[PDB]
Amino acid sequence: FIQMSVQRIVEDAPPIDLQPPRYLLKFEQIYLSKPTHWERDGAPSPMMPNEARLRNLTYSAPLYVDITKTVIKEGEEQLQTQHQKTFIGKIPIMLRSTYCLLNGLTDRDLCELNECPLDPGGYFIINGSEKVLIAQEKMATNTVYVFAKKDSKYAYTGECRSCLENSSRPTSTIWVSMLARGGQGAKKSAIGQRIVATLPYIKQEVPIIIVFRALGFVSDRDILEHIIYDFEDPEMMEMVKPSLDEAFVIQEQNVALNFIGSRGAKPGVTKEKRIKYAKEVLQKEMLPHVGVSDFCETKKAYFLGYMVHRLLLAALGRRELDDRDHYGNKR
Amino acid sequence: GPSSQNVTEYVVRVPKNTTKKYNIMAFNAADKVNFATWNQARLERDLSNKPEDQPWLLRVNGKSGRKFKGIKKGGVTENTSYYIFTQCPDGAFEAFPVHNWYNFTPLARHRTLTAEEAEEEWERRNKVLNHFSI
Amino acid sequence: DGLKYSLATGNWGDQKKAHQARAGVSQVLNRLTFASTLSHLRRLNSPIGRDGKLAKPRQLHNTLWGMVCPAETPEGHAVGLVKNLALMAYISVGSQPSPILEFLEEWSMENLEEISPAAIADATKIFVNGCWVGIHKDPEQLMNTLRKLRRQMDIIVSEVSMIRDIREREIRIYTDAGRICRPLLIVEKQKLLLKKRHIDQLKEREYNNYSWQDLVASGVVEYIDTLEEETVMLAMTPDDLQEKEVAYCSTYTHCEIHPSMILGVCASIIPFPDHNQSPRNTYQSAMGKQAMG
Amino acid sequence: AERGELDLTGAKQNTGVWLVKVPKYLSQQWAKASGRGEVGKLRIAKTQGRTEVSFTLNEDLANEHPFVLQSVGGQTLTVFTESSSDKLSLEGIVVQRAECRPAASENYMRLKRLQIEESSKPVRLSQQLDKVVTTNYKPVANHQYNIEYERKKKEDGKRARADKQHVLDMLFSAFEKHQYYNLKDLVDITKQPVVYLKEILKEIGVQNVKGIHKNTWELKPE
Amino acid sequence: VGIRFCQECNNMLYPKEDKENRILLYACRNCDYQQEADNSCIYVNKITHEVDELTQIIADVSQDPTLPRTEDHPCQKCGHKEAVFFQSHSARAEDAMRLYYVCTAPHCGHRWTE
Ligand SMILES: [Zn+2]
Ligand SMILES: [Zn+2]
Repeated sequence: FIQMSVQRIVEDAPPIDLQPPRYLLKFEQIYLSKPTHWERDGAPSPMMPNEARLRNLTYSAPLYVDITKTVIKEGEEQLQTQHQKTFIGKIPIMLRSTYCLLNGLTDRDLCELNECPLDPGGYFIINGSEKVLIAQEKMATNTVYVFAKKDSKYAYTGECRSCLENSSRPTSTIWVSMLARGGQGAKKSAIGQRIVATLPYIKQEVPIIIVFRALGFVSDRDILEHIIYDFEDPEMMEMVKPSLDEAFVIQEQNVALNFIGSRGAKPGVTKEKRIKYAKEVLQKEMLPHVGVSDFCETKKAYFLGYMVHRLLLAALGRRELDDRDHYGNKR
Repeated sequence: GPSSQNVTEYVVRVPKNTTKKYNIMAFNAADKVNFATWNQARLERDLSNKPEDQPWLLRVNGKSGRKFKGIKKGGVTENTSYYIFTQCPDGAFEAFPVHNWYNFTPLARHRTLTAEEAEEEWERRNKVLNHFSI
Repeated sequence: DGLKYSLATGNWGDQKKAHQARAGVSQVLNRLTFASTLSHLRRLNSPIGRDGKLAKPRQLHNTLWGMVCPAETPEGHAVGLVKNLALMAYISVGSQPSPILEFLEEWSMENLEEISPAAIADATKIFVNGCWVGIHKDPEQLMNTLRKLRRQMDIIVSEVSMIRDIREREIRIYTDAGRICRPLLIVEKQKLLLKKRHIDQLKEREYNNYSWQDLVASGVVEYIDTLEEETVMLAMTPDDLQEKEVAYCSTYTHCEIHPSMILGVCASIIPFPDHNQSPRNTYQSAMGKQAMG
Repeated sequence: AERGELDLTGAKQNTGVWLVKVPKYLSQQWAKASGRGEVGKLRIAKTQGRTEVSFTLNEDLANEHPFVLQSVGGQTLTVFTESSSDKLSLEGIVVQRAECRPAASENYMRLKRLQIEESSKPVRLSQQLDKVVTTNYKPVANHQYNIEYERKKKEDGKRARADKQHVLDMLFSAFEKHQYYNLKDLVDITKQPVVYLKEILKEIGVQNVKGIHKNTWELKPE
Repeated sequence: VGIRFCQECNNMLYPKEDKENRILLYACRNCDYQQEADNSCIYVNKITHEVDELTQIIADVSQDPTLPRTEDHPCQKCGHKEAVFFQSHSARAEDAMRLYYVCTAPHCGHRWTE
C-alpha cells in the first residue's frame, strides 16, 4: 500500500484544470518519511513506538507529494512552478514493516527501545492502542459464474463481478439470465427461453441480441459465431433460436443504442442524448477489465458472448452449475 | 520448375520520407469484389461525424454504383509497425510504412433510419403476442 | 483524519456517508496471552449477514484443505463465519500479468483480434486474470512450459497460479491478489524432486545461507492455491503413496510437507487432536483464547 | 479534379503490394535508416518443397530474420495514400502478408534483457525521505495580495460623480445598439461608480427585468 | 433443427409457403431472398433426450493427472492396455453409473463405452 499502490493512486488521477488564463496542477512521486512527532516547541523528532503507546499517541509517517503548477494565461507563456515535498497528510504505519522504525533491528536493539523481538508486529498503534485489521473475505471477480435461482422465472443466471485493476472502486454485475421453464410461463410474447441481459446503468432488462448488435456486429451470423463457436451440434441451434428472433431492424447500431437508451434512465429526453450516454456507459461501466479502452470494443464482444455461451452450457447440462462456497471463488 | 528453383537476393529500403502516406484498405474476401467493375471511385471522410481520424466513405461507380464505409482499427503500430514492400525495376525492394488501418464493410442497400416508430411497431407486435391467453 | 478515523472506529468508508460503510474490522488486538495474540492477528471474516435463514456458508466446504484450520471455529452468533488460517497458508500480495503475456507471444499464442472466429472452437482459450487473451492450439505444451517457468523464478512469480481444465480447454492464469496459497512439494513420476543433498544444505542454514527461497528457486516446492488444487493429485506422505503396489494412483503430482500443518496457531498447542472429539478441540481453542500466561 | 475524388489507377492496374509486420525495436532501428532510407538486403529462396524469405540488416543499420508468411484471405487488402501535396493515390492490392520472427533463438532470456533495457522508465516509486523537509516559510506580504495592490492602486476603485449629461449621451449611443441594456455591461462602459451610474440610468428610464433578470435599462416612452 | 442465413442480406430465414404450389419455403423477413424448404420438415422437440456421452467426451481427458488408469480393458482400436475411466459427469442423472473409458495411448482417443 505504501511501496506501490500509493504512488499509483496519486500518479494516476484526473489532471487539475481551472481557468482568460487556466491553471494546471500535476502530481509526481509520493515520498513517505519515517514516523515523526513534533512536540510543543516543535522540533520534529523520531517516535520509537513504546512512547507512542505510553503517551496515547497515534503512529503516523508524514506523506509528502510533489506538485508542479503550469499556467497559460493567453500570453502563451508557460510557468510550471514546481512545489516539491508538500504536506498532504499522515498515513498510519504497521509496526515491524519495511517502513516502520523497528524494521530489522537486532534483538539487542529492540530490547534497548523497550520492545519485544518475539512480538509478531503487524498492528497499527492508532490513538495509542494497537489495532489489527481482520482480513475480510470477498466474492471472487473476473469469472463468468453460473448460479441457478430456485424461485425466480430465470432458470439459470450468470454474473461477472467487474473489476478494472488498481484503477477504480465501482464494480459492476452484468447478469445474463435465461427465461426458460421458470415460475409462471405467463406471456413474454410467442418467444420463450429468451436469453436476457441486465446491464450497468439501465432501466428495464435488455434482450441479448440487441446488446450485441448495439455494441455492433449487426450481422445475425456474427452474433451467433461470437456465442456458439461450432454450428455442428443439433441441440444448440434449437436452444439459441427463440431468442435469436427477439425482433429486428434494431440492426442500425444507432437504432439499437436508442432502444437501449429508451430502455434506460427515465422517460427519454431525446434520441440524440439517449444515444450519447448509452453509448458511453457500455464502453466504461460494462466489462471494464475486458475493454478499458472505448475503442476496439471487439474484446468486450467476445466476453459478452462467453457469458451467454456458459449460460447455455449450464442449460444443456454440459457443465455442472458453479458453487458459492468453493474457496477459489473467494478472494 | 522456374518457381521451384526461384533462388534470388535483393536490397530493402524504408525511405525515411514519403510523398504519399501509405495506409491499408480492407474490403471482404467473402464478397469477392471485382475491382475491374470499378470504373471510378470517390473517397471522402464520413459525414456522420459532422479529420485524420474520420472514417472513410468510398463511392465506386457513382454515388450509388458502389458504396462502402471504412472504420479505423484500434491500433496499427502499438507493438509492431507494418510495412509495404514494393518491387522496383532494379530488383531491389522498397519498404513503405503503414500509417493506418481502415475496415471497409459492404454497406446495406436500404440504409436510412427506421426511427422510434419502427421500434414501437415491433413493440406493438410483441404486445399483440402478449395479449393472447386462454 | 480519514485513515485514522477508519482505523480507530473500524468503520470502513467516509465519516459523513455512513450509508454504505461496514464495521466489525480494525478491532483492538487481544494481548491477554501470546497464543491468543497470534490467533487474533491471523483471522478471516466471511462477510455474510449472520442471520440468513440457511447455513450454507458455515458448513465447512471441502475446499478448505489447509486453506483454513477446520478445528478453530468460534461458538455463538459468529459460528463458522470467523475462520483462522492454517500455519502454512500465504495470501498472494499481487503482481502485474504483462510479462507472462509477452512470453506466450513467443510461445504460439494468437491474439483474439487476429484469430478468425472459426478456429476458436477446436483449440483452448488462455484467459488471464479473467480477460480472454487469446487461443493456443496445443495446450499441454504451453502448460508444461509454463510450470517450468514459475518453478525457476523467471518471468512468472511463484504466486501466479496456472490452472488448466481439460474438459473446457481454458487455461486460466490468475496473477491477482487475495488468493489463498499453500506451499506443497513437487513430485515427478513417482519420485520426489526434493532430494537428500538439499536437506543437508538446509541443516547448516546459519553458514551456507540456504534459505526457503533457495528451496523454491530450486523448484522442489510450489505454491498450489485452491484453483490449482482442483487439478493435481496429492500424496499424504511419500512413504505411504510414492512407493509401488496396487496403487490407488501412479500419477501423483504433488506430496504434502507434513499433514499436521493443516491446523492453525491454536490447535497446534493441542496434542493428539484426532484422538479427542472434534467439538472438544474447538472448545479448547476457545478456552485458549482465555488462558493467562 | 476534386478533393473527394479517389484515384482508382492502382486497382484498375491490378497493382499488387506486399504487407509485412515488423517489431518496434526493429522499426526503431529502421527510423535510423541508412543513407536515403536503405535498411539492408532481402534474401528469397524457393525450392520444390519449401520457400524461404529472409532479411539481413545493412552493416550501417546494424550499428538472419526469417519470415513467417501470413494468409490475406478473408479480407481483400489494398494500399491507398495521401501525398505531401495531399493528392490521393491507390498504389496496389496486397498479394502477401508476413511476419519477422527470431531465427529460433530469442526466447525470454535475450528478450527479458532487451525488455529490462526496454523498461527504461519504470512506473515511478514511493521513495524514502531523510528526516523532514521544511514546510512553513516566513513570507511577510503574501505574493498574491501584493499583485492585487498594484492594480487596486493603478485604478483607484471607481471614480467621482460629475458630467451626468455627457454620460447620458454615451448611454444613449449604447441604447441605440440595444434597446434594453445589461447594468453590468453599462458598468464596464462607464469608469464612474455603479451607484452614480444607477441614478443616471433610473432618471433615463425605469429598470425592466424583461423576464431574463439583469434589470435591463430601456428609454422611457415619455 | 438447422438454420438458413439470407445469402445476401444475412438474416435467419423462416419457414414460409405459397398456396400456388403448396410448397414449403424458407424466407428472411429482412429482405426477399427466399428458397423453398428442402428439408420439408420443421420444429422438433425431444423430451426423452437420451444422449450418449461418447459423442461429448473430448479426447484430451486422457492426460488428466487425476483420472484413473485401469489396465483391464486394452484399446480395441489400438491395443494399448491402459485407459482412463470416468462416469457421466453430466445431468440426466436418473440412471447413469456407466463407465465411458477412453484410449490413453497417445494420439489414439478411441472413445469406447461399455
Ligand atoms: Zn433477405
Ligand atoms: Zn485405440
